Amino acid sequence: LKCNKLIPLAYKTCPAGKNLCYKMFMVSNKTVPVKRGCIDVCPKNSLLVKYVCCNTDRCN
Repeated sequence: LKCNKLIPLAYKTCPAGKNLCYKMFMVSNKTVPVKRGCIDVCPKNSLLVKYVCCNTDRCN
């Protein structure tokens, strides 16, 4: 699993145990992401913070 970082020009290879790419958004997914990386489990959507996860190289 390669995941895109904040500028998706760049990517990192996920460490063992983390098989999701995520995008993190403030308030809305209709905005612009504020963080991009690897995670093990998509976090639940909070009232100010939102995530969309996928499981494919650079899908994020």
